[PDB]
Amino acid sequence: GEWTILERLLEAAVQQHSTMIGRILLTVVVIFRILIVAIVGETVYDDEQTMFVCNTLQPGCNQACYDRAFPISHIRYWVFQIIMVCTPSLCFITYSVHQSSRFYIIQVVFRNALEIGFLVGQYFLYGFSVPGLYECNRYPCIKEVECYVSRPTEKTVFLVFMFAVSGICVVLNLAELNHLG
Amino acid sequence: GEWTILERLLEAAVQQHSTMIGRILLTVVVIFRILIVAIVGETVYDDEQTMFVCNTLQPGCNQACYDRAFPISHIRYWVFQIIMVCTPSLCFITYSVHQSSRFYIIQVVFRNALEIGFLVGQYFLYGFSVPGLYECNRYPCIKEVECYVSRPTEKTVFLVFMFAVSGICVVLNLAELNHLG
Amino acid sequence: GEWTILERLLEAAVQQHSTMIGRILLTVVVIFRILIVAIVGETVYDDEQTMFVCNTLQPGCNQACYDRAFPISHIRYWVFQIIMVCTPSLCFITYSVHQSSRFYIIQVVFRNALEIGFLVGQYFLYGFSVPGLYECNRYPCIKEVECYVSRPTEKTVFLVFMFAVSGICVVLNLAELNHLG
Amino acid sequence: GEWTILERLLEAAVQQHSTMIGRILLTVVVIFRILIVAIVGETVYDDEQTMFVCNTLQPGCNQACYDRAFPISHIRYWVFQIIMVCTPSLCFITYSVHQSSRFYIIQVVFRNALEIGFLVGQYFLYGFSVPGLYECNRYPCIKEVECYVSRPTEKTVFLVFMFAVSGICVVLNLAELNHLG
Amino acid sequence: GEWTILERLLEAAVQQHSTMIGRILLTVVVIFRILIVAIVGETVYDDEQTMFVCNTLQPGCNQACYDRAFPISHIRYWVFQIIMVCTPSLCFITYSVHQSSRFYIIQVVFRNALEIGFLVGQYFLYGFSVPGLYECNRYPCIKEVECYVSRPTEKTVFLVFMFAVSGICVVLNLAELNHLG
Amino acid sequence: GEWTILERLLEAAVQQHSTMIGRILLTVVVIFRILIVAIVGETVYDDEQTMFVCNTLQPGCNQACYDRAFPISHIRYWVFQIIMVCTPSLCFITYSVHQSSRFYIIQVVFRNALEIGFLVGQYFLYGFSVPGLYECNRYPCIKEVECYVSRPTEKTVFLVFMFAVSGICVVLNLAELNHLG
Amino acid sequence: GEWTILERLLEAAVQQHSTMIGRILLTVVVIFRILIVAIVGETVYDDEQTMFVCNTLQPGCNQACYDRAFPISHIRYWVFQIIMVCTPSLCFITYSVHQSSRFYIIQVVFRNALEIGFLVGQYFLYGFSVPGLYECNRYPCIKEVECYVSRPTEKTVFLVFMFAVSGICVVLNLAELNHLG
Amino acid sequence: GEWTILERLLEAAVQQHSTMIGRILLTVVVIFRILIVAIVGETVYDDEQTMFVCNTLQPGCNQACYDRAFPISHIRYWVFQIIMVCTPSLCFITYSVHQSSRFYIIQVVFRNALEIGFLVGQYFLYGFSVPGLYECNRYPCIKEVECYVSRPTEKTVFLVFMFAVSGICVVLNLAELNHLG
Amino acid sequence: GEWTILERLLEAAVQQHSTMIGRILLTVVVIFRILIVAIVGETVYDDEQTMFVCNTLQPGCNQACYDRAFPISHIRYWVFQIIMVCTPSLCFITYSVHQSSRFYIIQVVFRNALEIGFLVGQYFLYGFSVPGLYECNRYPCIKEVECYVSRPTEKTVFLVFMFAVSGICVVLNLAELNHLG
Amino acid sequence: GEWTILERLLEAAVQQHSTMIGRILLTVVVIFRILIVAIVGETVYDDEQTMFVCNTLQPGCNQACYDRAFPISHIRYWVFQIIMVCTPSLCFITYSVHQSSRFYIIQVVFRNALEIGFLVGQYFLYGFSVPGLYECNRYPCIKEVECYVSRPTEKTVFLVFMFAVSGICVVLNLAELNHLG
Amino acid sequence: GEWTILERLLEAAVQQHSTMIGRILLTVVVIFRILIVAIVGETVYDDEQTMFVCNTLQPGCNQACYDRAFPISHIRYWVFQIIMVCTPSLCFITYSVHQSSRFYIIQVVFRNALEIGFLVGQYFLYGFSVPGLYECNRYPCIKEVECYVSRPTEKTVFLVFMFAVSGICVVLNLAELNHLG
Repeated sequence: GEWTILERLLEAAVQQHSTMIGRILLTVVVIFRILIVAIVGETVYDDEQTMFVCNTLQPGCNQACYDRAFPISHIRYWVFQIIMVCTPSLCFITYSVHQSSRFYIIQVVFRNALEIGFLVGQYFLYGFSVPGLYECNRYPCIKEVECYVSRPTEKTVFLVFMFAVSGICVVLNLAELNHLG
Repeated sequence: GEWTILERLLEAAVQQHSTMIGRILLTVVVIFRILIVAIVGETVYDDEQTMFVCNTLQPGCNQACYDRAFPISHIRYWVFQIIMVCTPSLCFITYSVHQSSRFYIIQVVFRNALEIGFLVGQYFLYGFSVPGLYECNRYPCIKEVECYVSRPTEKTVFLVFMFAVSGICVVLNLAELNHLG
Repeated sequence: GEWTILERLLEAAVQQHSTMIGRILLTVVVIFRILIVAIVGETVYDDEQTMFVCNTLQPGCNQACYDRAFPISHIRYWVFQIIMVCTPSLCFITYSVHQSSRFYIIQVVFRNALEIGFLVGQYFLYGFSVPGLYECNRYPCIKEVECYVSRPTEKTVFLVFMFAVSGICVVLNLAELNHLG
Repeated sequence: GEWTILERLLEAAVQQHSTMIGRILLTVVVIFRILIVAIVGETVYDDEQTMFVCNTLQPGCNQACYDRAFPISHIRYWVFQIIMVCTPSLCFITYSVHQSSRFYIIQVVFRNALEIGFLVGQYFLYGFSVPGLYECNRYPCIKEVECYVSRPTEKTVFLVFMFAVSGICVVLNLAELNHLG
Repeated sequence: GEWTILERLLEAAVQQHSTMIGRILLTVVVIFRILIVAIVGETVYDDEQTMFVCNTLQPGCNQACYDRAFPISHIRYWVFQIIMVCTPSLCFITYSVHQSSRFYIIQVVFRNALEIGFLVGQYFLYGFSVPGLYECNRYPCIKEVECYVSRPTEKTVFLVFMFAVSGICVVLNLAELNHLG
Repeated sequence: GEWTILERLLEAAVQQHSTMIGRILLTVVVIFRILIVAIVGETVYDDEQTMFVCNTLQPGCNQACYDRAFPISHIRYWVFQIIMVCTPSLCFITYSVHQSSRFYIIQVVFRNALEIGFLVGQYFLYGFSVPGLYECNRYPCIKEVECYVSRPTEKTVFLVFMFAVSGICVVLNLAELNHLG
Repeated sequence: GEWTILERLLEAAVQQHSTMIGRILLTVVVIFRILIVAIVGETVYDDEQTMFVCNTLQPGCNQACYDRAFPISHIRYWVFQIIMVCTPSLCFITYSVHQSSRFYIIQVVFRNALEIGFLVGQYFLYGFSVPGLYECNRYPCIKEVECYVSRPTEKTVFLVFMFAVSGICVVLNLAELNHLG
Repeated sequence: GEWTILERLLEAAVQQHSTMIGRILLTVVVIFRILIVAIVGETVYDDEQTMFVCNTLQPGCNQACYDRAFPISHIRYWVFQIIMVCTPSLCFITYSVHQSSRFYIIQVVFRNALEIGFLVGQYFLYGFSVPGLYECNRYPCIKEVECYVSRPTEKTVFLVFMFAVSGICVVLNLAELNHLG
Repeated sequence: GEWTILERLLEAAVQQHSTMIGRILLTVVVIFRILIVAIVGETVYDDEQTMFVCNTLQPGCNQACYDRAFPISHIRYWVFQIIMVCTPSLCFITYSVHQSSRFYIIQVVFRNALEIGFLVGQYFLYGFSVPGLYECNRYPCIKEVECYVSRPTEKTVFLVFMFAVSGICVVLNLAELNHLG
Repeated sequence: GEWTILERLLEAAVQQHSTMIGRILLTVVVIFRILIVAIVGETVYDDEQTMFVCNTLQPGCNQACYDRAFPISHIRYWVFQIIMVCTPSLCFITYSVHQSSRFYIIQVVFRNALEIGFLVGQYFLYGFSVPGLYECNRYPCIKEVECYVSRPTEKTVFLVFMFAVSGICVVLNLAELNHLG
Repeated sequence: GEWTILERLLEAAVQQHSTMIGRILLTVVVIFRILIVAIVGETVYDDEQTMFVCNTLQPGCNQACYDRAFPISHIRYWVFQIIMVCTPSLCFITYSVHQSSRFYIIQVVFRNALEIGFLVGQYFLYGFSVPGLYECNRYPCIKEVECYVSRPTEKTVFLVFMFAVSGICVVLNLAELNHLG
């Protein structure tokens, strides 16, 4: 979508005083999250429902089994996570005009809570792999039927990579949280 | 669409004197509404009519039942709401060149009325969930037929999130309205 | 399309002296016409001919009945109207370099004539609603056949909204015309 | 396509001394040609071959009859004409750095020749209307078959409008040519 | 694609001292190559494989005969040629920071070699016309089958135009090469 | 995708002191990798799964055999490689604000390791050619079936070109590594 | 069907005393009616509903329009007529065992009434020709549609032939009725 | 089927002494029942399930609604009735070899009971007409659907004719029953 | 059909006194006409309309062009001819019971007239060959279309054979007519 | 099939001395078994596999589930039973020519054993009803699928009727077996 | 077809005096030709054109290639041969009534000529095998295409068997011809 609005909002939010860990965390967020989702990830999840098939003759069973197997797309969860993680750093724009280190501590606390919450939610929603087969027993499908997934190896690679990057950002958040004391 | 024109119009409209509540409300509007609709929401409602199916052989029944089940798309209602809510803040551009706190009070009154109107209209148009089945008895369909919806869980998540954000902005509007007295 | 070229052309054309009514009219044109057509209206008329169906087996009858029912799309009529209405305000760029209130009066007269002409043409071309059924008796169709329309409720809402906005701009044009005398 | 490169090239080419007729001609070219082709015309010719059908069972006859009926699309002829017409005004950029009214006369002569050539070529290639039926007797089609066209009324409106605008620019070119003597 | 990055790279590479022939060559390259490929040529080759058909029932024969008839698309060959031709002029950016007429001679020699190489390669790859029929005897097709091409007249016009423009740039390159001696 | 964000990030990262080999390497990376992937390569891999066919009647065998034959698309591997290779040069932005030749040596070591790793991984993932046939024995396919690939000659040309460019950048990296000693 | 049962029933019913006209009538009935219907007519009306088509997409309209156009098949009307006409001659078997010229007169009266009734009914049911087109406005068909008939020339020949034979048998019946007085 | 076996069985069963009413009843049974069912009725009910259609996409709903609308075919009910009615007259063959008017009375009583039972059962199973539409709400059909019948006018004619013939045979049976006393 | 009824009718009609030519003619009629039509010819014309195809998409054009190309099937014309030719020999059954050489002369005259009439009608209806292509310009077909015939070589062989046999029977009829004088 | 050969074989086998029970049993066998199977039952089981459908996309699953649900057709089991039951009565033809009450006792014993064996086998093979749904888990079907049966009510009526008739013949066989002692 | 008419004609033609070789030849003709063609051969050639397929998309190419590969069906050639071979033995019926060993010699000469002619014609028409593939280059087929045959092994067995039987009958005919001298 419109990633340049977020770019220009983030350029005015990086004028805040930050520590070494905070700048390393912003570098990891800018490179390993925004550039990869905004360039590479969009096209992978383009034909997810078009190339999703089930072995049946029942109308409406493809929609039911696709919605049951993929309640939320990976790419939209990652975009929402990117937006939510950068919110505490975007509240500096609002806070600066109010004055024209307590805020920094509050930002660190909120950022750690968001990073851990999203990492745990990513583990519970998806897991670690995307298999190539699905078993569906949802109405209007008759008993259990079998369905086939589009590009499962290339979505397992994104899941593993994203989980690794989120774990890195969680470690840096806890490092800075310990640094403040 | 062309969100950068709205961005440049909003950059020239935030030069007005504002209170703390007004800046918190603008931050919530910029982050939780514009960035999410302009980046995430567009692709969700892309194959809404393509992946909408009904169990019939009657030509024209898909068009009738899709138009009866989704009179207006969620994404267009939200974009229209975003445009209408920011209108009182966009009338500052016109008002400033006229002079080259009564206006602020009028803006607050109009903004509260718009936020409450859109929140109530969102409740009456859609509700709180998007089910995965629809029952249709509209011409040219013969008696009642059953139709299936595309991505219902992922549209229920957007409805609930948008309702929560609109309720937050309504609370901030009433807070500032009480603040003025 | 390329709406930023029109934005940059309109930024250099709003440097002209204007009255209160002229600035209110420019605000209505910028917000209620350009931002809505350039963001919301494009996707509504995307599958107009793809999701247009007729109850027949005759090749070429869909093309004939779609062209007979929708001679010109609504969105292109509105874009052309937007371009034509802003032409008198775009002739200021050409007129300013010539000198390096008669022009203002001529602009007001032409703008009123264009606004009234387009409003009447919109009434005669389309009407007030888009029905969900069409009756077609055009070659190569055999006698009369029935055809079904895509998203009729959501195109009736745009027609009614656009007619209301055009009536507002006509009232403001006649207000300024009376103001000059 | 990339219309902003042409916009930035044309901003550096309008720094040349020009007469009243030359500025009126540039205004007509900028508004009635570039803004309409770059915004409105692209989507009209999008499903020209997808929604082109013939009444036959012969493979390859649709491709043959579409290529015989529309050798070159209208939109590409107009874009090429726009590029070629503005070339003499784009040679000022090259000529200015050479010096760091003979050129103006040469430009006027070439511009008149190009405008008349393109107007006559548009008359011979297309005509004045786009009919809704076509008769085809090209291999691999068996004898003569009948084919149906997509959006013929809306392409007749563009042809008539473009011919009117090109005639206006030809009249202004001959006016300036007579003015120089 | 992203033609504005190439535009901004070329704006910083035209600050080099150049002769009259070198500026005429840059004008021909900018207008007759970049503006035409980046605006007009992209849509012509959009449905090249979708609207390519063969008269057979064998699965996989369309892919084999399309790959045998069009090993590389015209538009990608032209884009690669545009990028490669402008490389010697893009090495000025790297060379200028090194110093903070031998280079000019080396650039002219390399540019002439590239222009002649691409012109000869275009002659050997494609020829002068795109016919509307193809004869294919490639596996998995059974013996020889016949295939039909999409928009052959409109691709013959581009081939002839591009060959003419490349011949013009070759003549200007040899003119400057003779000028240096 | 959004290549202009990477362009603006790379403009602020080329302000570092560099040697002759480092500037030649940056020129090769900017021209032969970024401009080609961001302009030419995107459209080649657009219909890779749509135009992938197998000779069977089994539902779900196309998805299984496409995922087994192309675990990761070439274009996404190249984009990821481009992002990862430029990371050491993007850590200069973070390092510069820390101070407001050891870093240069560390950057060279990491850049050499990344270039060699990606070149070897490209050899093991893909090879040197893309054949036009595939043999598949993956569930749900019955025993072994044969599948056909889309545009194999035009993807072999990209593989060979990309391998040549990566070998050039590896040679320049080892040249600079030897230069430092 | 089982025509040999009727043959053996008719062999035992021709043992009655008869006049010259009665034997000529039995010869015409045996040859021109039974042998033609039982050998030639069965295959003509075999694909009457299979090869009956209408120009519509409405399910169930073929059944409605075939039943409206051909309420009773010609061949079954003729077989029923053959059975009914020979009934008075088959009542001799029952009457002969009762005795083990009044009956003959009663038979002649009944046979004349049956022959005239069937000839008039054949005129009112069918007419004189079977056209090749039909116009249908029966539910579930939408307004009027057009339908096409199978073998109309070959069913017109049977209608004309059967009407001629029935008129011959009516003339012979009235000849014998006058003969008795 | 094999009607000649029944013919030869009935030839050996008509050697019994009979009254006038019994011979008139045998004549009505032989002519109006056996000859019509064995010649005319077989082909009418040939495509009853092939030309039975319902307006749905559900597999198995045609079988369910055809079995619910026509539990037993008319032609098989009539053949079974013909076989059962002639059984008392076929018990004479068995009774005659036993001896090598009490039996006649028992036969008359049983024949009257069978004729009345079959006439009442025909009224309760079918009725008096075969409509051209059916409403079905049987599993697996979703709610109620509408189905269309093949040749309804020509099956109404057979029902009415068969009911008239059965009423005639019932009147003759009661006449003979009264005759015996 | 029921050829055994005609066999048993012909066994009782060959008891008439006949000459040598009359017995040779009856032998040719029995062998070369009845045995070939009743055994071989029925299956040839079984899929005449099922395997008749035309190159069009127009509903109802197959029925129109089949009825125009084959107004009456060959096999039914031959069966009717066989029945009509043997009628004078079947009038002996009726004439013999009347008496319980003038008749023979009348029979010969009528038989000669029938044989010559049918031979000439066969020449005018069909000709001498059945081609494999047909050109049709009958409604609802659009202009002229081309249609393909089923088993044309095997129907040309029957036409030539039947014409030869009919010419033989005509020569024998004229031989006997001359013999009588 | 050829039921007249069995009729003529049974006419020469009923010349044996028999008791009252044996003649009643032969009457029940001739009427309630042979006439019903040879006339009525053949057409019921004609489209058993054509109108058998399953809800799947797997090739070969219809054949597997039809063979699993109906291992042997009812009509062929009944025909085989009819042939086997009448064998002891057909051994009289062979035994009579050998001589040109011990045999009668042996025949009764064998006939009782066959009747009881077939009745028990009919109970174990089929049961008492034919349901309208079937559940299938046979290869190549994926897990369990559901299949639909053709004419289940009309096959339940035949099963119940045949079981009743076979029970009657078993009672008569045991009556005669007790009679002999 | 009607083989019983030929049976009854042959029963009245075997009353002629014959030698040992003539009776052995009649036994071979009756058993190895008539019983096999009239029982076994009819069903083999039932789906010859239905199960004949070609690898093309051209309408009408199946009819052309089937008629070119099988100009006359095997079964009809054999039936015609059977009828023609038995003609000399059927002329005895006509010759016997003329008298109420010269004829026998003439019959033997004609029978030998017919047997040898048909055997040679069978060799030239068909050959010795029926292959499973066919190569067709007949209009409307494009160049050469490949077609597949139904039941080729089972038609090769009939060809070889029929050729062996015809050779046996030719040897017996020459044996009797030599016997007469």
